[PDB]
Amino acid sequence: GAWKNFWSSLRKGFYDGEAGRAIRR
Repeated sequence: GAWKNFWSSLRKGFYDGEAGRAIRR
């Protein structure tokens, strides 16, 4: 058991703004 926390650990960075900033939309 760990992949679960690893999954959310990823979005943790996208929530900062990369979710859109990196999209250059």
